[PDB]
Amino acid sequence: GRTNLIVNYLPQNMTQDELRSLFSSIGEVESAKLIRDKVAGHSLGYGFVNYVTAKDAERAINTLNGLRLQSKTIKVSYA
Repeated sequence: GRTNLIVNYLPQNMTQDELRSLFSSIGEVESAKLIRDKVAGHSLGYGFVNYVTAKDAERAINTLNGLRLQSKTIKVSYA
């Protein structure tokens, strides 16, 4: 049933389109949002990805959790 993911510990320089792309490699992404701070607009290094199907969301966690991007290991879990 769950399709909404939170993705933590993204590199500071990863763009919202790159976040979208990484997750679209697994299946159809309904939406992808990179959270930025409202004062200076810098990435806060986390985002939300919502899949069209629950099966794809589960596949995303299984595939992408723990992926090392630049200096850090990302976490992918249910929102």
